[PDB]
Amino acid sequence: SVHIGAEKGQIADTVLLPGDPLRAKFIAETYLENVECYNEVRGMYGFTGTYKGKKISVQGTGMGVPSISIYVNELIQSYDVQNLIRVGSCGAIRKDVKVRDVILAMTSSTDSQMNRVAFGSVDFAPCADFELLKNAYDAAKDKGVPVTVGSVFTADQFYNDDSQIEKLAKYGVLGVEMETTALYTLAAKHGRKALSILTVSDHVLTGEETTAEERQTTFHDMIDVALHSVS
Amino acid sequence: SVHIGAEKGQIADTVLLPGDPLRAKFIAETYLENVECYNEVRGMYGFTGTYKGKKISVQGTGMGVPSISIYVNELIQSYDVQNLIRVGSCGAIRKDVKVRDVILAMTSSTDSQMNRVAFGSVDFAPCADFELLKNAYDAAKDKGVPVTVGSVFTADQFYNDDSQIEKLAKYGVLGVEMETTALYTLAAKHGRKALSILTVSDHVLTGEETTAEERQTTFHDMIDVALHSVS
Amino acid sequence: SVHIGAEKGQIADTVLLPGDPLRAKFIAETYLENVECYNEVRGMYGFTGTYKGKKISVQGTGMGVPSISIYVNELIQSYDVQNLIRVGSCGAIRKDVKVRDVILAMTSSTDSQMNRVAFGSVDFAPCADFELLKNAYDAAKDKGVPVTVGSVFTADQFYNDDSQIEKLAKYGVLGVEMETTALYTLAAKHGRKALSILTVSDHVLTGEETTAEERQTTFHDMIDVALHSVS
Amino acid sequence: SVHIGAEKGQIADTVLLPGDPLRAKFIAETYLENVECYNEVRGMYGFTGTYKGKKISVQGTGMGVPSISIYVNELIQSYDVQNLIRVGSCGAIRKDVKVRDVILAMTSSTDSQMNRVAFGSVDFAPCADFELLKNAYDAAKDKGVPVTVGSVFTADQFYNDDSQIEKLAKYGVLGVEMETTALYTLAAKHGRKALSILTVSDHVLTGEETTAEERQTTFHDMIDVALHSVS
Amino acid sequence: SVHIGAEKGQIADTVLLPGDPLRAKFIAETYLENVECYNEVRGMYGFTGTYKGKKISVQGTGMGVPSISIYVNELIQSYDVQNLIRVGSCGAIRKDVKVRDVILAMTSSTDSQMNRVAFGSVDFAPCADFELLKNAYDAAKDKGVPVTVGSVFTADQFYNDDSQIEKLAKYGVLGVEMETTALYTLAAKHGRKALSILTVSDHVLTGEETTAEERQTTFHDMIDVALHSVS
Amino acid sequence: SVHIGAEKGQIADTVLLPGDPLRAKFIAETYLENVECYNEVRGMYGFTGTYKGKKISVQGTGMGVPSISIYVNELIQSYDVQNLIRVGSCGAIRKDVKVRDVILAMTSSTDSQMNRVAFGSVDFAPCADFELLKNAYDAAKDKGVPVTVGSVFTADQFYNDDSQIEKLAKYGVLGVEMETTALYTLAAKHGRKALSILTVSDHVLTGEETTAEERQTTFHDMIDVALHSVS
Ligand code: HPA
Ligand code: HPA
Ligand code: HPA
Ligand code: HPA
Ligand code: HPA
Ligand code: HPA
Ligand SMILES: [Cl-]
Ligand SMILES: [Cl-]
Ligand SMILES: [Cl-]
Ligand SMILES: [Cl-]
Ligand SMILES: [Cl-]
Ligand SMILES: [Cl-]
Ligand SMILES: [Cl-]
Ligand SMILES: [Cl-]
Ligand SMILES: [Cl-]
Ligand SMILES: [Cl-]
Ligand SMILES: [Cl-]
Ligand SMILES: [Cl-]
Ligand SMILES: [Cl-]
Ligand SMILES: [Cl-]
Ligand SMILES: [Cl-]
Ligand SMILES: [Cl-]
Ligand SMILES: [Cl-]
Ligand SMILES: [Cl-]
Repeated sequence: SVHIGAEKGQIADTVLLPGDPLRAKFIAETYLENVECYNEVRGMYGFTGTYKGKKISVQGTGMGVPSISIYVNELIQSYDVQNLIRVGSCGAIRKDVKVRDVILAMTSSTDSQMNRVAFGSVDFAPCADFELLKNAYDAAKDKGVPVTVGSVFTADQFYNDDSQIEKLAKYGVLGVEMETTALYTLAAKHGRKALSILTVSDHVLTGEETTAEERQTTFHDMIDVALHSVS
Repeated sequence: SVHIGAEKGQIADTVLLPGDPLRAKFIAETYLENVECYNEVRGMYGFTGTYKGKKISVQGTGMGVPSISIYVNELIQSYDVQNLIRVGSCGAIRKDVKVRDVILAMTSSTDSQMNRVAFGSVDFAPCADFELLKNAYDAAKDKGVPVTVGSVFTADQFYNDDSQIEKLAKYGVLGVEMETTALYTLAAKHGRKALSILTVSDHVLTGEETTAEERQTTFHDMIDVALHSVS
Repeated sequence: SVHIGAEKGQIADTVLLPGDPLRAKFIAETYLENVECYNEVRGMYGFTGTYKGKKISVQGTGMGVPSISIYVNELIQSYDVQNLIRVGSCGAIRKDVKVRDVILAMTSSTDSQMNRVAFGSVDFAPCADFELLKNAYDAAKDKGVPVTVGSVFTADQFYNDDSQIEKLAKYGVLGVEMETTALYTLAAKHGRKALSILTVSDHVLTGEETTAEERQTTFHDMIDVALHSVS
Repeated sequence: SVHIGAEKGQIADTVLLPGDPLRAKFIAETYLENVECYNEVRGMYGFTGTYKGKKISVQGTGMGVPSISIYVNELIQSYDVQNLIRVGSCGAIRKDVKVRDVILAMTSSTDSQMNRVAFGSVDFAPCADFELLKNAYDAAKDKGVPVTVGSVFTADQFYNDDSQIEKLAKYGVLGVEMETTALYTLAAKHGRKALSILTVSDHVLTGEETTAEERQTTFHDMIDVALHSVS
Repeated sequence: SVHIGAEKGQIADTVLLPGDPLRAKFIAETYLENVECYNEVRGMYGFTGTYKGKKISVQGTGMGVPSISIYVNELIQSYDVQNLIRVGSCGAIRKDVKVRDVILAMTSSTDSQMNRVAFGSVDFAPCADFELLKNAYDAAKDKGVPVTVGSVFTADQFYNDDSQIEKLAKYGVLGVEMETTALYTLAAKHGRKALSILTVSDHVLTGEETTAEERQTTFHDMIDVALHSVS
Repeated sequence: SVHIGAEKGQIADTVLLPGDPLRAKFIAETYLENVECYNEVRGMYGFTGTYKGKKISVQGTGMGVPSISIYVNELIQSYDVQNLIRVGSCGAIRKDVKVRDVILAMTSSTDSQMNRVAFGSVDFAPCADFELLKNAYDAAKDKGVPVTVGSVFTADQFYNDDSQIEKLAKYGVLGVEMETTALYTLAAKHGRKALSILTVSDHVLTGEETTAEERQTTFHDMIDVALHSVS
């Protein structure tokens, strides 16, 4: 593919998708055995290794619909990837969304025009693969990892003067990130399975930051859920 | 409320929501003990009775976003209803959606303008209550009822010259109905729990009709899931 | 048709269209001779009888664009109906619209997406059949029934947090209902004649309700205009 | 006003509004007594004279929503004009619209964004003043002038590569012009009375032109209706 | 063409485009030798003469996207015009835009729907011909004419209750007029060269008017730039 | 700032903005003296060094409106950056755009919803800083670097099933990239100066690729123009 420098078979059937390529490196080195880096193009690293003797890949996506759309499209179309699991963070937009909660996104709202480009007057509601979601849910429940299932907002503007997150929160939306709508829409359009698993990095509306310790803990829980759901 | 002639306490915390008021009558009389009809306004019947000694109501909604929106808003705001379960049918738009499958909607797409009216440039993705969905899922799995979890399309025009169901099917959408987006959006906006459970009445694209026997069978499975999930 | 259980010839060339199927029953029994009920599907009753020896039908439509669209499409396409006259009520949105006024809608505005679905960037302005409107107008004038001719708003949300009726009233719009845009657009698309005749059930902005006596009186005037215009 | 060089009282309560300022001159000189030109700014002539001893003004508007909007706004706001009657032509878009027919517009569709600018998700349907329309209708009928009442399309692009007039014609729309939506919307927003009366200059879809004789004849009928309706 | 009464070769390769046809007359008579009026249709005058022995035409456009679109389309398609230079005025919307500044528009924003009609979900950004712009820029700089290069707003409503000029000014937009988007889009679509050169007639937000002397001076500078850039 | 790990004064007044952080490293090391890396967050490298004794920074932006928007907003708001020069590539969409041409973007079209989010019914046309553009233009002309000035398309979807680049090319648009609209809109909103300078990496419509040698050559020309314009 244009943006990924891998050879055939170098990428696994299951790919984890952090936004930050340095977090892709961290995940692969920390969690997987026998790791190879299959991509260095643009420094958007991708790695493959094994978890309990099963091949797992980890590919950074960058930030925003347009950047993840590139990687997801190439993974699916050039590398025949079957399962695509974003592992990332979001800003919580409700008080009931706790800093320790691991979020499994059933769907996502968005201000990206990517679906109105395709559908015009239709509001397309992207949808997580239920089999992936349920496995992740079971995995959290089994260990007692606090988990919340609901929807998120996929934003184009991290700094948005016209943000509607107040209203989104009142409609039940849990948090704001910049990737999910693209991942869920593209995977579904190609008959692949996708899921986004998210930690909470702060509460956007109260400005209240999560501590470095809290983040390390939730990150490990997210990765454990991602992996465990998958073996 | 304006459209429902009930007194306080006459409607249960849990309401099943068929589109057809005559199917509301059928459900209440067939499945519940000690049934009272609490509403006859516009002939949109609503009933309350018990299932295993727990109060359950059944309220017809009519067809279309605008009609269900009336009933859902009044149930929530005037009767403090907590759990709202549409039990209805849809036209399947994919071959892999089988006539015996009971559909649990995680979300719904729509050509209704109801959310663009509220959100403008935002695509709002409605979201089922996961607790209700998982209970329904468990209930089906427990008995071996075939069940499929994914998304549906909420249509304004049953006869639509500009239908995009071809494209919707390619994006993974399972079927087309006329209520879900409204139910999920309104329940969520008011902090209530909603779920839509759907049988398949035909395949819209092949014109192939489900038999009367097939429909009777799936209808009973839907109601059993609706109830069982709830006790 | 899918939603109407009639046989050919059972429905007249001229059909009155109340929203409430129980009001369809009331109209047919009260005004017409030799009445037969040709439809009981979903309890959305339809009747045919005679008025001065001329066949007239009366078909409930339900509430909302999507519900009337079903009945209108089936009446036109399966039953070759020629004249379609909604007889209903609306909430007045101006002080100069009096509680006794019978409204004849020349056109209707809407927040339904049904026409943007068909036309995209075009604002489609639906249009009453002038021959039907003028006959109704003449009929009112002949008896001294107060009558106002202008436009209405066809709303998707009876309970609308984002209502623009304040601004609509300033642009001259008389009142808000939930059917007209669909009736006028569908009839015109198929070369049939349509008209909506409306009473005033309240003033939405002042909350001021019309009395039961006032409503009985205006209802009879509406029906008299509907009929008289037609014989 | 900014664009009209008249003094107070120089413009009548009733103004005829041709698009072409040279046709304004023709109308005033040909039909009215004791004519004064009250405006020469931009050569968009405006005249006042009498018809049967009643003051009538005639003001050119130019072509397009934006140009008529200027003149209509200034006439209403600076000159307290009460009745505004466009007298113009249109391209017929249906075969049943005959070259001799004088069109009275009940409403107009448009691809101008002027109402979406004000109303967003609402389709605003402009509405002729029924009193003006009925007088014009009566006036034609009295003399046997062929007259058709229905809707027109207000176009921004005389040369439109993306024209939807085919579809508009199927929905019953009679013809295409470039002014009506603005006139009807602005007059209504300010509590004034407006009407558009139109001749047919050609059939857009067949390219078939009306003869110079046909045009002279229809023009005189239009003006006669405009005037007669008004005295 | 339909709206221009000229014969072939009567219009030059280069046409100046004032909005006001009386200003077209003024420009031609004041600046050019051996002038002929080639168009009197609708009193939208067009003239051709010579400037330093080179043929130059001057064509009024009227006000608004729809009116200039007519003239520009006919000039290009029927008269094979190569260079199209609007010479007009605008209302400044920023304090830093001085009354003596001559504006060269690189692009224009708009509330016209003309490009959404063609492109739907795409924001089309029109673009001046850089060769024309640079020549005009050089011409001003050579003589010391104060000149500002940036963008303008093409408005449909001179009187706009929903104006966003406050926000437009904060994004750097210099002023508001009613023609540029159309000129730049149409010229580009047909492979011709266009440029808009504008004087400042007032500051819209402070209501502060430019004096008649200031306007005479800037007008002459605009015309000098238009001409000089061209010889 | 959240995404950039620099201290105050570490970033220059002038920042070059390649999409690829590895190209930021290449540029800084190859062209500048006394280079320090001020940012390693997410591996989106930023460097500062000197060019002819003047401080210049080079900051990778990532791909897509949302990713560059992050970096541009933080550069402006936290580091008081004055001049922002994207140096990147695009896919040419016209035959007349040659592989050796260096493109200076006056404006950009887009399918991003970022401006409709802010402006609704307004098409916002972003605008390059003319002073930056003219300096870059002069710099190319001085050395004989082939240079083309016009507009580009800022795309959200590198792989777009609904691409309108065919039509965009006919309207004169030169090429497609994924950043410019954001850079130009954000810089302008904050009173900073921006310009995008682009090489051609291929012709999207013919699939014809530029050679590695051609790309090395054009890249050096782009950087030379970027720098020279600036000293
Ligand atoms: O406000 C934000 N916008 C987008 N993504 C985010 N992730 C955390 N906060 C945000
Ligand atoms: O085509 C349809 N449209 C809406 N609802 C439906 N339910 C079954 N078929 C349909
Ligand atoms: O507010 C309303 N909305 C829609 N229809 C109505 N009919 C009376 N009031 C209303
Ligand atoms: O095609 C046209 N467009 C707009 N107005 C018209 N008037 C006659 N023909 C037309
Ligand atoms: O406010 C205005 N709108 C449009 N054009 C203008 N030219 C000067 N002022 C204006
Ligand atoms: O097709 C493309 N899309 C976006 N950016 C690009 N840069 C080169 N080609 C492309
Ligand atoms: Cl494996
Ligand atoms: Cl992330
Ligand atoms: Cl946001
Ligand atoms: Cl109970
Ligand atoms: Cl149903
Ligand atoms: Cl549909
Ligand atoms: Cl009969
Ligand atoms: Cl009704
Ligand atoms: Cl409303
Ligand atoms: Cl008088
Ligand atoms: Cl006209
Ligand atoms: Cl058109
Ligand atoms: Cl010459
Ligand atoms: Cl002008
Ligand atoms: Cl404006
Ligand atoms: Cl320095
Ligand atoms: Cl790049
Ligand atoms: Cl594209």
